[PDB]
Amino acid sequence: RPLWFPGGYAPSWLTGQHFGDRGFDPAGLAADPKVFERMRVSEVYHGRLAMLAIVGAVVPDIQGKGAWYEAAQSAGIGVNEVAVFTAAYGIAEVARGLKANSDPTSRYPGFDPLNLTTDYTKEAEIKNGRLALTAMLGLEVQRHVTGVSPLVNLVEHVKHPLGHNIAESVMHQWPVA
Amino acid sequence: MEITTNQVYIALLASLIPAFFAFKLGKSLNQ
Amino acid sequence: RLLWIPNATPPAHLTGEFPGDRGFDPLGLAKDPKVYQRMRISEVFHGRLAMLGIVGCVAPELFFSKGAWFDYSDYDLNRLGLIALQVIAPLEYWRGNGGFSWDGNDGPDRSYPGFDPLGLTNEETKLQEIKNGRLAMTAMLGLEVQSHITGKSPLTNLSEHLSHPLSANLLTGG
Amino acid sequence: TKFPKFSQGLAQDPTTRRIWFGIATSHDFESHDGMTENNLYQKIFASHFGQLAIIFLWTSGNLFHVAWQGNFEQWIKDPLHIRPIAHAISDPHFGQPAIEAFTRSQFPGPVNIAYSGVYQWWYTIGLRTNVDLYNGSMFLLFIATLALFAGWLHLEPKYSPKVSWFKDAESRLNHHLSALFGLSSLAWSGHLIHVAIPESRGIHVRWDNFLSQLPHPSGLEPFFKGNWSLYSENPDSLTHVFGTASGAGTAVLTFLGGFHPETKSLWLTDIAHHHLAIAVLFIVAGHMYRTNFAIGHRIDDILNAHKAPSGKLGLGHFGLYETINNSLHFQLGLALASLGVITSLVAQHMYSLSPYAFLIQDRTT
Amino acid sequence: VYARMRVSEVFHARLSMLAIVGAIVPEVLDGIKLGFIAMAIAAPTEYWRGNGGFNWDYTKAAEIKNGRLAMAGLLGLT
Amino acid sequence: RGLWFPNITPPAYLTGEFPADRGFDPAGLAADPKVYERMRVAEVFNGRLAMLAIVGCVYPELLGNGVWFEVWNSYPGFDPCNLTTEYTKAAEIKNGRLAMIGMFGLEVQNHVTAQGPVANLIEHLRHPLAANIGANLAHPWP
Ligand code: CLA
Ligand SMILES: CC1=C(C#C/C(C)=C/C=C/C(C)=C\C=C/C=C(C)/C=C/C=C(C)/C=C/[C@@]23O[C@]2(C)C[C@@H](O)CC3(C)C)C(C)(C)C[C@H](O)C1
Repeated sequence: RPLWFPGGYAPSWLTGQHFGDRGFDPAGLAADPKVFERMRVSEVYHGRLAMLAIVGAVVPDIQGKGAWYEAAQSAGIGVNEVAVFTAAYGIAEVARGLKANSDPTSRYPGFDPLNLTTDYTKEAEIKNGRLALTAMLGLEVQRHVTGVSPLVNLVEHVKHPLGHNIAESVMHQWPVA
Repeated sequence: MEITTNQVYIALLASLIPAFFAFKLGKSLNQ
Repeated sequence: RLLWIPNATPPAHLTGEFPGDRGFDPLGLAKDPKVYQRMRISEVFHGRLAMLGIVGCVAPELFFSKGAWFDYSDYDLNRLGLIALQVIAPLEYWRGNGGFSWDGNDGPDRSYPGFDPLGLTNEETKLQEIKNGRLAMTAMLGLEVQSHITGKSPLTNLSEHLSHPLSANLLTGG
Repeated sequence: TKFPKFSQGLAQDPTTRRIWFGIATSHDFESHDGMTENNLYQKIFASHFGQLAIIFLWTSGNLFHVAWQGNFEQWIKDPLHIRPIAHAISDPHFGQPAIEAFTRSQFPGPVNIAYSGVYQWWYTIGLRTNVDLYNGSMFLLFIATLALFAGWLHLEPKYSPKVSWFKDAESRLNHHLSALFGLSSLAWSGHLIHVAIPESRGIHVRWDNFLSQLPHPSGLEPFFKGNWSLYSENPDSLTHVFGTASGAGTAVLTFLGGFHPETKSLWLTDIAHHHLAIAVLFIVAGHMYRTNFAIGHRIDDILNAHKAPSGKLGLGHFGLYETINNSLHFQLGLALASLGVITSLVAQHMYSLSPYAFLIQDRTT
Repeated sequence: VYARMRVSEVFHARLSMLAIVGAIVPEVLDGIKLGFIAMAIAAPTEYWRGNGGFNWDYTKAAEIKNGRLAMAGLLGLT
Repeated sequence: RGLWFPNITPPAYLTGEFPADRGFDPAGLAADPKVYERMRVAEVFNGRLAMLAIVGCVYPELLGNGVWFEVWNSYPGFDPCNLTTEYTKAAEIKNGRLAMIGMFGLEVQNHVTAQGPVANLIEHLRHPLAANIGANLAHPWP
């Protein structure tokens, strides 16, 4: 069993059936079996949404329309505009949330025009999701500690790796932005 | 005068058509 | 069995046999074999007209430096209408009839009358006709609605959406 | 493993030889496993369509990149003093000095100066704006598409030709000599008389006015009466500026010889007469072999007749027709020899009798 | 042949009737504005007339004889 | 046998035995073979006369002597080398029918356009989208 940490200890509730089981739950948050299925739904959801986010945080900063934290106010989008979007998104959300957490369609609604559903693709979805979820966490924290755009952060680190890293950055008063 | 960004877009999307036909002809020639 | 939406119930009248069936009839207008047959004719015929229509709208302006398709201030519609109806009358009749005889049923299929010099008729080409037809019908609806909302030519609409994608939408008018 | 699937011998090899020898034998169709004559001719015919499409896409890309990133219209204002541009450079590896070094024209960035002579050729045959170029680019993309579709189609079993169709020499020679060579030459004469020569004399003629705009003041009446000389009457003067009407003429078909004094290129009306005269020869040539109408020569009969009575050539050209008709390598050898000679001809003739405007002044091209 | 010949002769008759009668009455008392709406009204009816519906013996000679007079009367009237 | 329409069932009397029969008679004339014989005489004659007229209507205008509508101010045996095969027989039929539709053409065009048939061709070739049937009839026609 491939696990998240070396030594060979998995929780009992995490058996190795579901996609992405790496024996990782040291806080026992999926010990109860009914909560597990909801969480299995929301991991994929959070994952897909972050995937979209992370691609949407880089592409308009490449194109030179400002960084992601200064991209709302740079093209308008106030709190009323997020309210109208949130009302519009609600319809699809309640359509999603009318079904149970035990139905496989609650994660996998079947919209597959290319017919690329295998098991390899489900694990690949979950892995790219968790990578994008940590990447969003990274974006937010970097935003506050360094106070510049993420592409700037990457470019400084590639050009001057000792110069600009977490160690340098965290030795100044960091909540700056 | 200067070719516009719109005319670049139309050129690209048009070019997708012989890409598909290329794929078709390739597959056919490959037994 | 292909479906118009994922995780759907194909209704029992639609069987998977006739070209273009993707299990879509929520109002149920094709229960009888005969009314389905007639609506099939009407679908293909609406399709073929729409395809001629969408070409006939785009191509003059794009290739022959004409104006928008909804600028009818060049001609008197009544004169063209009278001429057109005189010309179209025997054609649409002979189609409906089935032939030149009075009790016309003299061979042709009434949807697929066999006007193919090149010999290209099969199920695949039939499905291609239906799919191009449905797309062209959708497009022609778009042309009409766009005409009444923007008041601008369809190519102009495409140019303004391409130039400024965030502000020339249906959600901002254009 | 699996690759290459056309050779089991290679596909059993357990070494890296399999990969290399798989790539190097892929187009040698005769040596493929279980190859028949039918299948051989049909894969050749399709690949030929594929080559055509690649050539039309290449041209389409030259037109596109010059219309989008070049300076064709500026060059047209001052041909002898502006350098033509091929495309832009987008190399992340460059430094700021290299960016400043390769930045030449009014384009915002580093470019490559073009040395292929396409600017001179496009300007001579009548194109004048980046929209012209762009529309040409789009047309050629469409012709590519047609070729690729034809390739696929003629690979289908209903349209796959039989070997007898491939071995019909007399018909091919008639069609290729009368139409491909002949009618395409006559068409080019039509392009020159209807579009290029006007543009050289200032008149702007395009698809939206060519059907009205008379290419000669007298129309086709001279042609049909037999007063052909009227088409040579008033040629351009030796003081003519290319592209303007200053010192311009009316003639459409001449035989002046030598070069236009400003452009230092051949006269366009001599190029139009040339294309028209050889069209007439090729069309007459293409009516020589026997197809399906009882008139014409059979090539085997010509071959079999030519034998010297002394016997110094033996049985002469007896048996050659089946030899050549059944051998693709003979045919490829004869084609490549012919093309070889013609390519040197084009090199030896284009530097000495330059046919394009302002090209001899461009020394690097 | 006679199958349709009958029905044409009937229709030509009733046509001639309305024409010859309603030629006198405006006399004794444009053609594109109203011709278009005539053909536009004639097309849904004359289809159903021909089709048989909405689908995809004295007066069997009296009106033919009076019709043939109205046909020949119009031939004079032209 | 080729037919004038696809998929139509041909009449029983029209079966391929004559030069250039394409099974076309959807009103019913040639049902009795005697009538079909006299019509065959009429069609060959009117065709030959139409083809004569076609040359006699174009060639005067081509020369430049004047326009044809302003100027008003069976197989017999005559033949050297017998090329009379079913091919050539049918060819004569075809070219005759074509030239009849031609002469139908000129006798409508003279009234619609009021110009010569050559000039009609030249003006189409000079302004296709403005000098066709759909632009001559669309506006009130002399
Ligand atoms: C056919 C030859 C050809 C060649 C050699 C090039 C070369 C180039 N193009 Mg251009 N391009 C072409 C045709 C060509 N183009 C055509 C016809 C169009 C209109 C659709 C374009 C539209 C275009 C754009 C928008 C851009 C380029 C760019 C470039 C440059 C970088 C590569 C790239 O990003 O293109 C990416 C490729 C495309 C966008 C589509 C290319 C379509 C062609 C037909 C590819 C197929 C080639 C050939 C048939 C494959 C056979 C090879 C095989 C035997 C091994 C490079 C100079 C970039 C540039 O300008 O950098 C400065 C750039 O932004 N091209
Ligand atoms: C299937 C189904 C359903 C459905 C449905 C749907 C969406 C059906 C709708 C069909 C739709 C959306 C479209 C029709 C056709 C458009 C045509 C024919 C256009 C002609 C075009 C022509 C001929 C135009 C001609 C011209 O433009 C030319 C060329 C030049 C101009 O200058 C002038 C004019 C204007 C003359 C339900 C109801 C949802 C449920 C049910 O259970 C099952």
